[PDB]
Amino acid sequence: RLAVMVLRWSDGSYLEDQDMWRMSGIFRDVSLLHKPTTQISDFHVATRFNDDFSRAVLEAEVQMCGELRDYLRVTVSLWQGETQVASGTAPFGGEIIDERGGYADRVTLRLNVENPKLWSAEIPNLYRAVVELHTADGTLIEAEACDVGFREVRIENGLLLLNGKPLLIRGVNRHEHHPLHGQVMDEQTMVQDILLMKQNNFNAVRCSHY
Amino acid sequence: PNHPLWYTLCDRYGLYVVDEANIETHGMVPMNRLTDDPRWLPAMSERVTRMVQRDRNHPSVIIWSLGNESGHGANHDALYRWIKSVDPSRPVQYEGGGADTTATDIICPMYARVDEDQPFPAVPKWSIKKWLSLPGETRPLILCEYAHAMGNSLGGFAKYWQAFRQYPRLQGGFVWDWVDQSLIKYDENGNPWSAYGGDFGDTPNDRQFCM
Ligand SMILES: [Mg+2]
Ligand code: NA
Ligand code: NA
Repeated sequence: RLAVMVLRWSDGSYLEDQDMWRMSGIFRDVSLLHKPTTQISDFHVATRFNDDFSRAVLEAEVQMCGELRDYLRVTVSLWQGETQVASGTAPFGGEIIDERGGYADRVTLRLNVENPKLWSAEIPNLYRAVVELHTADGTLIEAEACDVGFREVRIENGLLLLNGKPLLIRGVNRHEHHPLHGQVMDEQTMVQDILLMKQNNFNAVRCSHY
Repeated sequence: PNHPLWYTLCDRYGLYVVDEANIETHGMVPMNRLTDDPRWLPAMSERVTRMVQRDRNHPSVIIWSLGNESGHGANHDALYRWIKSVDPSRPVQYEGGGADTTATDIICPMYARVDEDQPFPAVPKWSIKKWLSLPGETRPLILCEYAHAMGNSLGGFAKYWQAFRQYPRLQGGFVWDWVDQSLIKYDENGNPWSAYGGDFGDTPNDRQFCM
């Protein structure tokens, strides 16, 4: 039995003065997650490019919790459909960062991608990154994953550039609102919103304000 | 460069002066044919250096100009840098080659409009408001020529001044121009009349464009 005592008002409310209906409760999903004792505790994916975006390096930093062991490995593999496009495997132990050494519980994988399919609102090309925590011998402990979009966002010479090209933001602010369910969001309503947005020539959304 | 008395009068009465080298090669094709040619650098250099040597002590002179309508050539860059070295006290401007080249401290277009772009190939005349904020652009903008007062004209003059007052980096301009270049001719009775291009048998000519 779980017992949850939810308060409508708190010191947190002083930072939650958005122009919207003030409601309360358990208004998003509740779930139970089982992880192994030795687990992936964090991972960051970065994509860096050469000048004409014909080459990319996917960089994946992976963190573990649990007992550190020489046999532990991380493989990050990149997939386009059912085709594996790149893969990298390494034992734990980051490079030296200061006088006390490095992170024994971290590893950075670097995967080369030639002529990556680039992500934008125009063409949302995605790859799948799978992060496997496993033994040297290849016994899986657990896998996490995410969708990867190869894109670079930067400001240069006073312009916001996506993949080297200046964006024109056809944006809209969107609150999480349903007239029946209040501030509870469902997949159907989210999808309806996205379809309508794109059908009406929007390419951008601001999560106003959370 | 003007008659030397002009600068003394401007010193004493109080007018800001742009002193401009006697260099204009407008009729060349392309306009920078001579100014990009190192064989014309000696001739151009003397028109710039001797002006500076003559006029540098006049307080009314606040800006040096490399000349007018001569495209943008390597000779301009060289003479721009010469002035900057010998007289750091005055900015240098030059409109040729698109009004915002490396030979100018001031974006100094001629007849750029307030709101309307004129996107000519190679040498566009952007809306002056737009010009200021082009990616990487930081310089002040002062039109070297604007509001062409030919005949019944100066329509839209207020639009410039509204913009000048609203935008800090729009710092004004020089109207084209002060005085009609008409000449006196006389009829059979000795009565004077104002003449323009072509009235002297001069041909080819550009008719009333001198006024
Ligand atoms: Mg508010
Ligand atoms: Na101004
Ligand atoms: Na004229």
